[PDB]
Amino acid sequence: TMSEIDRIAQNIIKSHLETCQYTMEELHQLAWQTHTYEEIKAYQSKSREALWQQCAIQITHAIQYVVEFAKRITGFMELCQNDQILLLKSGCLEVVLVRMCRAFNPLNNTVLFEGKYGGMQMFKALGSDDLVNEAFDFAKNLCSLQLTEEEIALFSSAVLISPDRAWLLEPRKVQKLQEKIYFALQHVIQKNHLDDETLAKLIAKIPTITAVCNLHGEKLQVFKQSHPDIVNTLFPPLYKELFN
Amino acid sequence: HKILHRLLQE
Ligand SMILES: CC1=C(/C=C/C(C)=C/C=C/C(C)=C/C(=O)O)C(C)(C)CCC1
Repeated sequence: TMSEIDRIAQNIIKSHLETCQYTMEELHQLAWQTHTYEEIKAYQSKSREALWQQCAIQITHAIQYVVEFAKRITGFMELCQNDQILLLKSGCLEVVLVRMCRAFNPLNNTVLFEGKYGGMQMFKALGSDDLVNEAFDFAKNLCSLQLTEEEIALFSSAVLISPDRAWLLEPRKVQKLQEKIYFALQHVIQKNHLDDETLAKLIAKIPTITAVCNLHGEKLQVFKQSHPDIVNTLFPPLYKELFN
Repeated sequence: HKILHRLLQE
């Protein structure tokens, strides 16, 4: 029933419009804003703990918006609460990564961080260039597809509503909603990207999105070894809860 | 997941 597909699509697009940390309008105005050399130096001078704490806050900030995104999606809130929790815990960062592509400049490889765009050298103090490089390469590759806001909305929702997450009690229900989302997205893609493979190319990036996020979890686990106190007493409570 | 649980119901 196209009627249902359309309503589901509109609801997700509406939710996305109302729940990104940065609206398209704000992004357009923040377009030409890269950190100054002094600001970049400042970032590189921060301790590893200090920068990690800053990164943890920014990520948590973005994750909180993904939670709002999910709550405004009718089909999501119809899933039993247990699965809602599982989808969010396993997919919040993946959605943030997809959304991050909206705030990534593929010409000079810079990402919006704390109000301005900065290259990967901005994260030097993390001592995790492999993680950063992987995050940037994905963003750069997703940006090459030139997705519209509607496509990003629908795709980010498909990433979130994944019937493959382990421990789901009612996977089939998640699968059913995700199929309606993918079918909606496939049609939207026709409006833009003439000559595609686009949906298939997007779907093929799913495992990559997950690899970047697992790498994040790994880098974090080691950080917890070196600085346990900073994690349990300084990082945002939600960040600790989701990745510990 | 006390926190995530709280946010979902806020
Ligand atoms: C801290 C940090 C990173 C940046 C995350 C960003 C920049 C998220 C942006 C989210 C947005 C911009 C959300 C929204 O609009 O909803 C990446 C993964 C590069 C590397 C490791 C540490």
